[PDB]
Amino acid sequence: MDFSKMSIVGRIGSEFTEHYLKYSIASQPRRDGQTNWYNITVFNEPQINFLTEYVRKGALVYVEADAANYVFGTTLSLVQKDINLLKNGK
Amino acid sequence: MDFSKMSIVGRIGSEFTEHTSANNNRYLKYSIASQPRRDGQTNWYNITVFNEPQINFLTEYVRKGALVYVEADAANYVGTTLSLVQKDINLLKNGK
Amino acid sequence: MDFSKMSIVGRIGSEFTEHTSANRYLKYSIASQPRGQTNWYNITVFNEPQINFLTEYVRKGALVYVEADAANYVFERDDGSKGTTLSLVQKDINLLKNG
Amino acid sequence: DFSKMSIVGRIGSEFTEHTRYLKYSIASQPRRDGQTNWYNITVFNEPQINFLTEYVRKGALVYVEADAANYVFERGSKGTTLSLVQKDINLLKNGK
Repeated sequence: MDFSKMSIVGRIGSEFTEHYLKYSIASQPRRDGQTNWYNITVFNEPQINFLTEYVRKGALVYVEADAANYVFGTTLSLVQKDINLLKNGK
Repeated sequence: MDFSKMSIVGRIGSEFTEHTSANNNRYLKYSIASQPRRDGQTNWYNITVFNEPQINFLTEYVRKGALVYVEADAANYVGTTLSLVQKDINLLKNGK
Repeated sequence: MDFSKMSIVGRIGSEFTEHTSANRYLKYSIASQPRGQTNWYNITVFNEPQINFLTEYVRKGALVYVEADAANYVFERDDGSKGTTLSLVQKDINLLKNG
Repeated sequence: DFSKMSIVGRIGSEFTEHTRYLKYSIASQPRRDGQTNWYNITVFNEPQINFLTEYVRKGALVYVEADAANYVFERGSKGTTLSLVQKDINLLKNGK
């Protein structure tokens, strides 16, 4: 039973662009350290509607995503499976 | 506050390659092949091991093709490069 | 978003006892020994495809890797004491080595 | 063999010190419709004991990974107490 789950806490540093939904998360563990940028893909429609209707840009979220890494150069896929809105972005 | 951790289950599809940093800090590097679905994509992840007790456990006891459970802190350095610093490992089934 | 997930690696130290819920489910125990102390966990399997895989292919003493959703509910003993019963509903399993 | 557990929930108690280790409870409720699961966490690691007493307050949403142990005790008859030795914690949102 292979898997690759990713748990991310950070701020949504982009708008929700429709294509399924796509957005970026800025994760900065150390106040002085680096800021990690992850591209999130959302296929589940109930979560797509929750993002566009309730979540604003800059919101602090906790996202669980299935991770996929295609090698050809590597392409990292992060399909969101669940999200919890910690603090919205006003 | 913020964090980005990843939990991986899969088979080690490479050898344990020893390296050294410009700060003379030794670390290990290996790859994990994870395929969740038979009709799906096979995911390859590059793991970096800094913890010295885990470096010794991998080279002496773990062999190629071993089914492992690896938990690592993920970092995405800028194209982008995904870093996975192993923080804990559990050997499910070793390799023949 | 709250959860309580459990990952167990051990040997099945019991048979697969089939029950009914009112849907069906089986029950078995896993003997996990790290380093020493031996931990005894009671697993519950509701997923029908995994129920068939356990009863038909897995034998007692098999080394398995089980992921289960952990649940905890409190019961009241008659002598005023207060105990906790741990539930582990199996969600996925990988057979490492059979018995 | 191993048995680890990952919990995300809110600390529903104070940090009670014993001997040396720390003790607190986590209320995990996956659904408002459903039940609230309660887990007792034991903290042995010194750097994590200090992080709990210095930064974390009651009601904080945390993500805790702990090594699980199932202790059986005779009483009367028998009972079971689940031990969760905290190995790592990530604070999602602190309490007030």
